[PDB]
Amino acid sequence: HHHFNLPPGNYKKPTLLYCSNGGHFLRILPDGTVDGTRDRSDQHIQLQLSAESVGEVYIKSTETGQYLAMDTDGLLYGSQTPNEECLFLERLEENHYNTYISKKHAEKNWFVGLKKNGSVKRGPRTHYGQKAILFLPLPV
Repeated sequence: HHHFNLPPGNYKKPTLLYCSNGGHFLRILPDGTVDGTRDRSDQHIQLQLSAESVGEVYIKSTETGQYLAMDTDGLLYGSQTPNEECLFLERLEENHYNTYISKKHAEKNWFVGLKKNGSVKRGPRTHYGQKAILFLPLPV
């Protein structure tokens, strides 16, 4: 379904996920809402990735324990428990950035993405070529 160029990083430590599009860090709020913020001091932008299989990851909130997940209509939400909607295909893009494709909706190329105004971009609205889908992992 998709290429297998993988980013060089590892999951030994937590990370921030910075989106170059509008310059926002991906954030999972306590109530389950997902968006982005420019505030680097926010306690809900610290994430921990873990590999379930090579190239497949969970992305979780270190502050709340919630898992990033994409639902059946393509909206991101914070899940309390790991489910099929929480697995993402982590891949290199433009020889530099990390992208995250919904495993469950991989055939439709639904990505994790932030718009320029900081709101999450719905799965079917994302696609290869956009800046909304490009992330750079940064240290906490």
